[PDB]
Amino acid sequence: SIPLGVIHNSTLQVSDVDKLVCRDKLSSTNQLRSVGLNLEGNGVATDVPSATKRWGFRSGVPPKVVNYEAGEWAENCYNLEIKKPDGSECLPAAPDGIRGFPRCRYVHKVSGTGPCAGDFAFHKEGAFFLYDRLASTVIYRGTTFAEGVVAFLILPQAKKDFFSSHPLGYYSTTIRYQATGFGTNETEYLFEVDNLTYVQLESRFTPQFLLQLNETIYTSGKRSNTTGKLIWKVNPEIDTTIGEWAFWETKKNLTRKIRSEELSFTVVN
Amino acid sequence: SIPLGVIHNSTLQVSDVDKLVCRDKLSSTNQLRSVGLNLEGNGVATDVPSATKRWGFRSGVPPKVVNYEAGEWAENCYNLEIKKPDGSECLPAAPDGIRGFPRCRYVHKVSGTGPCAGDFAFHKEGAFFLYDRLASTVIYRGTTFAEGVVAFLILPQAKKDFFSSHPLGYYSTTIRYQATGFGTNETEYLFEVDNLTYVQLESRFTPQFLLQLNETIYTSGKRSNTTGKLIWKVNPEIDTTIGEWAFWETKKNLTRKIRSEELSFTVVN
Amino acid sequence: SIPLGVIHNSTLQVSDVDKLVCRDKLSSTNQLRSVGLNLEGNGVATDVPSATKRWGFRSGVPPKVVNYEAGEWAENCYNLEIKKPDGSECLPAAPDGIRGFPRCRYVHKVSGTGPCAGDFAFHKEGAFFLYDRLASTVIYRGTTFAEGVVAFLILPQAKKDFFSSHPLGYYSTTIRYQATGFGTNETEYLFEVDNLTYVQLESRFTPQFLLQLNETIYGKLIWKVNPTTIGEWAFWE
Amino acid sequence: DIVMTQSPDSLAVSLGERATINCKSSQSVLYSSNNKNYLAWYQQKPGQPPKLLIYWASTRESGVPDRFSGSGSGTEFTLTITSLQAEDVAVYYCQQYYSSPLTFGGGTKVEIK
Amino acid sequence: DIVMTQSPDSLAVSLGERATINCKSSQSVLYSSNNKNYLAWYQQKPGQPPKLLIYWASTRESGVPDRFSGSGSGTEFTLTITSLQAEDVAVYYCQQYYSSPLTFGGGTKVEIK
Amino acid sequence: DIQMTQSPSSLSASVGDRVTITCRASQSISSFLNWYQQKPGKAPKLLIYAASSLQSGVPSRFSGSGSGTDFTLTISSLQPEDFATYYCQQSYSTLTFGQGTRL
Amino acid sequence: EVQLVESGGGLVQPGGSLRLSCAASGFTFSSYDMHWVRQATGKGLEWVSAIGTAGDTYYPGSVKGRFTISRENAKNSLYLQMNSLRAGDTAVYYCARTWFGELYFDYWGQGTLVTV
Amino acid sequence: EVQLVESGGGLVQPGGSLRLSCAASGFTFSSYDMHWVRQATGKGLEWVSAIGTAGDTYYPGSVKGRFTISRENAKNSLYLQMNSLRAGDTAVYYCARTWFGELYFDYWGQGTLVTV
Amino acid sequence: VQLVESGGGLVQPGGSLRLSCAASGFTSSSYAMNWVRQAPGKGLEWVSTISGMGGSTYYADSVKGRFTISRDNSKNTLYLQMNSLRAEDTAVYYCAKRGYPHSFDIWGQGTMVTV
Amino acid sequence: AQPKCNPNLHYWTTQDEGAAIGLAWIPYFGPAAEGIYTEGLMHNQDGLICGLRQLANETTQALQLFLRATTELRTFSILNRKAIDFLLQRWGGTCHILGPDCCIEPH
Amino acid sequence: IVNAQPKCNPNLHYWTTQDEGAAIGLAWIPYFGPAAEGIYTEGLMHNQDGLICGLRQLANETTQALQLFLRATTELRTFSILNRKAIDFLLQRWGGTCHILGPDCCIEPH
Amino acid sequence: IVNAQPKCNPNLHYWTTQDEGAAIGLAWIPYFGPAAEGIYTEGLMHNQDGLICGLRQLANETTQALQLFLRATTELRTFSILNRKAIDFLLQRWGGTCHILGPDCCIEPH
Ligand SMILES: *[C@@H]1O[C@H](CO)[C@@H](O[C@@H]2O[C@H](CO)[C@@H](O[C@@H]3O[C@H](CO[C@H]4O[C@H](CO[C@H]5O[C@H](CO)[C@@H](O)[C@H](O)[C@@H]5O)[C@@H](O)[C@H](O)[C@@H]4O)[C@@H](O)[C@H](O[C@H]4O[C@H](CO)[C@@H](O)[C@H](O)[C@@H]4O)[C@@H]3O)[C@H](O)[C@H]2NC(C)=O)[C@H](O)[C@H]1NC(C)=O
Ligand SMILES: *[C@@H]1O[C@H](CO)[C@@H](O)[C@H](O)[C@H]1NC(C)=O
Ligand SMILES: *[C@@H]1O[C@H](CO)[C@@H](O)[C@H](O)[C@H]1NC(C)=O
Ligand SMILES: *[C@@H]1O[C@H](CO)[C@@H](O)[C@H](O)[C@H]1NC(C)=O
Ligand SMILES: *[C@@H]1O[C@H](CO)[C@@H](O)[C@H](O)[C@H]1NC(C)=O
Ligand SMILES: *[C@@H]1O[C@H](CO)[C@@H](O)[C@H](O)[C@H]1NC(C)=O
Ligand SMILES: *[C@@H]1O[C@H](CO)[C@@H](O)[C@H](O)[C@H]1NC(C)=O
Ligand SMILES: *[C@@H]1O[C@H](CO)[C@@H](O)[C@H](O)[C@H]1NC(C)=O
Ligand SMILES: *[C@@H]1O[C@H](CO)[C@@H](O)[C@H](O)[C@H]1NC(C)=O
Repeated sequence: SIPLGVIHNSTLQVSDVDKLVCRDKLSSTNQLRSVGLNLEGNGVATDVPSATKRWGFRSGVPPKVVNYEAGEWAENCYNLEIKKPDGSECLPAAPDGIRGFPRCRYVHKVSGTGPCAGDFAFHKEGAFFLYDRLASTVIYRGTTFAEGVVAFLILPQAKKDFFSSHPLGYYSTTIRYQATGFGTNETEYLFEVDNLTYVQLESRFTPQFLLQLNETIYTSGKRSNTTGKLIWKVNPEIDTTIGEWAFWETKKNLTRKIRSEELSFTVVN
Repeated sequence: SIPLGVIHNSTLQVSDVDKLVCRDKLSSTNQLRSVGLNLEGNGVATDVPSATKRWGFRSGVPPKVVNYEAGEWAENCYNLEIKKPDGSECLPAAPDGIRGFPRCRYVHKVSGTGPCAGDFAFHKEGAFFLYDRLASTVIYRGTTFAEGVVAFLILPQAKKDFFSSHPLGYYSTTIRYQATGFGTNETEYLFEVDNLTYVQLESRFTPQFLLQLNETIYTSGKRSNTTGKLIWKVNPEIDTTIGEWAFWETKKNLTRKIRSEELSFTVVN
Repeated sequence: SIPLGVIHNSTLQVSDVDKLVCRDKLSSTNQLRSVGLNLEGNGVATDVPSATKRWGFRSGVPPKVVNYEAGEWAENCYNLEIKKPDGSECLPAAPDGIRGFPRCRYVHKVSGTGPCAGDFAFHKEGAFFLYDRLASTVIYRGTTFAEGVVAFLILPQAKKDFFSSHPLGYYSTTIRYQATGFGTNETEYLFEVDNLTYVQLESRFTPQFLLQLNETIYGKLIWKVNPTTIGEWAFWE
Repeated sequence: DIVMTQSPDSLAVSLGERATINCKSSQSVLYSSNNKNYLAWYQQKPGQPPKLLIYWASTRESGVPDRFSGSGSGTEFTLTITSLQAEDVAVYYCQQYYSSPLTFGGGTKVEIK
Repeated sequence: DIVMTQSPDSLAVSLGERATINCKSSQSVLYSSNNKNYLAWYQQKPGQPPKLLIYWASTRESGVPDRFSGSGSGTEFTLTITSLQAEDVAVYYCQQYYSSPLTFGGGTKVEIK
Repeated sequence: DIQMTQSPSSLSASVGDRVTITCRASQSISSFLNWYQQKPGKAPKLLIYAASSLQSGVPSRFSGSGSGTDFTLTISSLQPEDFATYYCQQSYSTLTFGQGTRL
Repeated sequence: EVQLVESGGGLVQPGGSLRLSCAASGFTFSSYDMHWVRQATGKGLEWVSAIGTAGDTYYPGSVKGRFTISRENAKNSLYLQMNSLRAGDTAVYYCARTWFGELYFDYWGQGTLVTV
Repeated sequence: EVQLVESGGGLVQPGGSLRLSCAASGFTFSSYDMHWVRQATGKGLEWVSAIGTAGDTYYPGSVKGRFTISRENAKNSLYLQMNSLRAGDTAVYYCARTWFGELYFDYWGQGTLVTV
Repeated sequence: VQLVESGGGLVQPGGSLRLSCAASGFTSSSYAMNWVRQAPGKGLEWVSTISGMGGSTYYADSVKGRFTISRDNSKNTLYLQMNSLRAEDTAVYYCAKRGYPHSFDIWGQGTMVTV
Repeated sequence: AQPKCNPNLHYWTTQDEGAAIGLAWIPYFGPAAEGIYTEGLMHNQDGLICGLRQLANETTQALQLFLRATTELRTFSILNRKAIDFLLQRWGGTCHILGPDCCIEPH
Repeated sequence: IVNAQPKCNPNLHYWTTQDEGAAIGLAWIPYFGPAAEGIYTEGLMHNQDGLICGLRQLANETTQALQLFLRATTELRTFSILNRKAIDFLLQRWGGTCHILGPDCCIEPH
Repeated sequence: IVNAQPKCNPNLHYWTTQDEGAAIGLAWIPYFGPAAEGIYTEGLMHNQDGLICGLRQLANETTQALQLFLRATTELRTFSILNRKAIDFLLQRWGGTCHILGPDCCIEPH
């Protein structure tokens, strides 16, 4: 008895099982649709430090997957390469059908070592991990996924009104992270600017900030040196908060731009 | 053309599909159910020697699996771990979905070696090996199953009376059998009470008797002897046959309790 | 929106979903049937040199499989055992469910080496490779298949005259080929009459002629063989 | 095809001192279903048929004295003689019955000092 | 488990010309997802702890001079010293970090001629 | 199903005291216990979000303690308004309440 | 008490045929499946054949087509018949009894030396 | 910069126990995953233990139960507790730090030698 | 910020009653509101809950087939249609809003139903 | 025909979706594979149970033949096919009001 | 018509899975039963040239839609197409708000 | 409304598999067709905030039922939920014994 939403006159009335309302008309199975809506649209924190907290590892529960016919572009998607600290596999390899989430503005690729208590990784929020029209309850290794929930819809009159046209470019950038103690409270992440330069990661940092940081490091960060890989603590030294608003929020406009000079860098050690 | 059974007023009449009586009323799929009734209820002997004879090996027939939503508690379930005399695999390894039959009072974990003349093991009587809501026509290694048959039912929708209401934790004991020549008329079984003591098994012996044998052997079994592994032969010296009645009937009947003295043990040298 | 064909009064009229015509009745699910009709029936050349041209290798497209309940006897079926010149597999191993196409009069077992650009082999014409009630878009190593197209039918009113009885003896001959440069225009085939004797292929050759070639002959030997038009008629003719 | 390799080809140790024979298998012989290792240890004294010391990696045969203790999991196993009396000079073999070929490792010869 | 094999046990070569150490893994350590080879090279000078030279099969460590060049893909790998010097004399090791047991290949000793 | 038991059925303490009220679950609930304070004759008020988290606007003196199977609530200073009865709710399955505890 | 007696063995020319007999006493022969294990003079034990209780014959690759193992329960004797013996098959052959239902060889018999 | 120091090596009677301590400086000890690596005199480097950030312990088969590794973050120290040592364990034990989130050992401590 | 309950009264055994819970200061459509029943002197038990949009209706074991609960999101009102009232149902009923562990957070003033 | 019919049926079934209200629906915070099942005993009516057992024994013939025809490794559509067939037979086409072939009750 | 294709086969020799009713033997049991090769049943439809030559066209035309449908779905193996066609047929005849006289729904008045 | 939920995204940018009818070119053929990445299509439903926002709420609400349904089912891969919803809809409206002028049956005279 999953709730089946009925769209009438561009208004969403969830259906009533017992009522068998005469009005609603299901002409064909085309009208039936499953929609996978991302969590990022729900106002949840979407940065990898906070997002990892919602994911969790448990064992003794079999993984399940569902198909969602249509999905929403996700600003942030995550690809995990977690391995156990001895190098053992932590996340199950993707089954043949499973493929990466189709449309992602920012792919957060986390490769690192973490305690891996459970056989599989599950979403503590109850949501599904969306993979290319397949919604799973378990994280699969090395496949881009966007955490989301699946909604089932009865589309209106199949008159091309909904999901057939835009009533009214795909460029995906990979933000590569490295993590230790993945899946525990004591987790630390390093944003990987390049092979030799890493930046300590905090929740405040947004993907736009991280890309700007990458540019700033490249232009004037003296990233290349013989000392070794450099881990930099970074703080935007601007009075306003960094990326409080969500991606949709205020169309991300009139947003203060943190010129390269504002960012402050110190070497952790 | 699978027979479908309609329950009217707590009376079961097979659906008159050709007659198409409208009286039967399938309001929703919740009414439709599949029941995995086990053969143990049917009154067939359930002891490992007789039960194994029903099981047979064939090649060239592909395994098929069915889904039964609900099922019956089974007094006796089996967990074959058969290997060929070389050590080569005999029973196909369990697929990912398949899991052990739930709610088994006694799990007969037969182990040992036998000639396997076929790719897969099939039920001669035509029944379905039942695994965790997935009835199968073949035996999978290492997974508890109860041989059974699947019935499709149109449940009454009056008040979710069946399978959702009682008309009005379980402890599963593993009885370990060691066997040679599994799947042939020459099969020989040893019940493994302990790691140094085994009792030669006969069909008449029932699981309750076997557990009682376990206790009696604990007292006088002379298990802790350096001589070697002991294959005891046991006879219950009583006028009536042990386990004459079925498990449902025998509890209704006055139970016969066999004293330790009555059991007779002869070493086999 | 797969076209569905309604068979009424032994005449096939594709169902018009829009018109909601009431002549057709779907008394039971049995009336619905998916039939896999072989591509050879349409008239295309069925010999290995011509048939190989249709098959092509592509990567980045996932293989898909659809079942067809009923099928047609295939005069020519192909079994492929193509390895890259290293020996690396070129065709994916057959999945558990997939099995060889049944009811093949001639099984053209092609074994050899060829460049394999794609992960999977696909049919350029858009047809399906048929495997024992499973139609797949890709070729599976070692499994006999027949090129075909699946059609979906509403059988007539449970009369069961169609596909449950014949309104109005299976012997399979395994023709064997060795190939190099399989999957490209520069492909050479020499038919394996015997272990030590081979005859080079030409497009004109038919299974019957190849079968007689064994009789005709009587350090592996490759024979160039010359016998107007041969087999201009289709197999049924 | 699991191939057993015993790490010390010879093991000279003085009387009464612990001896350890290492046994590496190409593949893990631990069975997931029962979580018990499918390995056995055989002792072949010179001039006699081999004798079954330890089975199930750790379980000790009834006749075998308590001195012989088997331990290990997964790919590699070890047999430890807590006190090596002179009468235990022999060649010690592994066996894996996890898989089809039932291979045995090359023998390890223990010699008293 | 991947077992790492370094083909030249000892590689005596004169100073100033290329020296190549070959490393073979039982099964390939090239991960499909990132197409990065999970192999590292360690240099152990006599009486010092091993120091990382080349990681990700080809990527070089910050301190390491450009003389140490590493290459290879899939199952087999190699380390090439473009010009050997007296200071380079050491035992060079392999590591595969692609699997559950971290394994180091047997060392290869280079010696000046 | 799981059965919720508050160990102290009733207890009396003076103002300014340390008191612990314990609610026990027959089977472990993963920190899904929330505490309710019901003033006598008035609708219950939520206290602890889930085992430890303290509801916004509820006095900080109330402290939520949580564990796998046994949960406790401690009142720091026993002000007179906090002398009212308390309840424990599980959220693992069926949302049962423990029998109320009387101060 | 399980006691295994082995017979046969000797010098056989390469490619010749030999029959090895393992008489068994002290246990029920039919119940227990039996194996042949050969120890090369300079090498460790190698499993060379196995017979099930039902008479099915199982061989490793080395002797896959050249060795025939047979048990006749009636007279309680087990035979390994060796054909096309090569110089490699010059080991000491031990008939072994696997434990009931298990694949470890609990009881062995004194070996018989075959020289090719 | 990064300095790893080994301590506690010595002579241990076979079957006895030894505790090895690795002090660390110049980096944040808590974040990085620390490993112990064993190098026998003639057998090359061998990985013997791993400790994660959260205290999770991983061992190879050889020391699966014999060895317990522990890290105490506050004092920047790594502890390897060796029990039931056998003759094979004699070697030079290194405490190594893998790079953040990867399994290659960037920094190795000055080795300590334990003899059984 | 306020939840108001109404409809309580005297009903003979059997029969039906409708309890109306109305939301003030909250858009009830968004939040999943719940009904909790406190028997006099016998503690609190949860009787039913609804999803925010009304798609999911959830009931306790005791009233699984007896109570029908529905939400009119337009009016920010919740209706609990008690039917076939039994003797034990003579208790005060509270309507509350879901929380982090399905926790009733804002409690409207209880209404009394007597059989 | 059956030799002995067990009069009482003890059934294990998957939990009702409506029944679960706790945050145990969450997979991570939830019952393991063993816990999902819900218990029942249909001991009240012996005749129904014996009919059910006979029905299952009779149906196994068709179920096995249907499995043979299908190429499904795992067949989960039998119930859906029964529902579709039931609807298709009741309302396949051109229901006659008065006629009992399609039973639509005029007032 | 089948004019487009160069040659249409007049005889259609079809192989189908066995009729359920056809097998009355104890061969229903999988163990005592025909192997995978033998399950198939045989038929010939040579009499009707028009029907088969139409079917071959229908297949040729429908592969266009079928391949797109397979591309859309993530089914490794797709077995629900016939069920979906049945569901569409029912939903088309009885979508809702049926009119007795109106052509939208179809039930002849008398 | 969706203020129960912390933030609602006003814009819905949806990616979906292409419609069967639109594609006419010889790109349906798998060999000549677009790769897996390219099959998708785009849309924006920004104009109507109310429907899409309600939709996010509906998805948050339905996830509980979806998870419980997955727990009960043994499906490794579940693709039948939509079909089961369809058959539920038909079984519910037209299960049987439907009065010509009744609440149970949708049928209406004239
Ligand atoms: C569908 O939508 C709902 C509604 O938005 C989502 O509900 C969210 O659930 C997540 C987790 O399931 C919650 O995050 C938690 O935050 C906690 C911190 O306190 C938060 O509580 C507030 C919620 O307010 C509502 O509930 C309270 C409690 O009754 C009422 O008082 C209040 O009036 C509201 O009714 C927020 O307002 C506040 O800002 C905080 O965010 C954490 O404690 C919690 O658990 C953490 O700690 C646990 C113990 O260590 C640990 O187990 C966890 O893993 C985690 O570390 C968790 O982080 C959201 O707060 C909650 N939102 C709302 C509005 O309730 C639901 O998740 C979503 N589901 C899907 C599938 O999409
Ligand atoms: C992280 O969780 C563990 C689990 O008990 C705890 O011991 C540790 O103190 C926690 N860390 C912090 C910083 O709270
Ligand atoms: C940002 O990082 C990318 C790779 O992620 C790199 O190619 C680019 O050079 C960086 N930016 C600048 C301004 O260099
Ligand atoms: C067992 O059956 C076989 C037939 O396969 C027969 O030859 C043999 O004699 C039978 N043995 C017994 C003890 O019945
Ligand atoms: C039966 O034997 C087992 C060990 O084989 C022992 O643990 C148990 O106590 C014995 N008795 C019963 C009643 O299980
Ligand atoms: C007996 O066998 C069991 C496993 O069945 C094992 O756990 C136990 O330790 C063994 N005990 C002895 C004394 O062999
Ligand atoms: C084969 O095709 C390739 C690629 O188009 C072309 O370069 C070559 O000339 C062709 N050769 C023949 C013989 O057709
Ligand atoms: C000829 O080849 C076949 C296989 O194609 C093989 O079975 C047969 O033994 C061979 N015969 C000779 C004489 O080479
Ligand atoms: C990082 O390493 C990779 C692999 O060697 C190389 O392709 C890339 O150019 C490197 N980038 C930098 C900035 O060093």
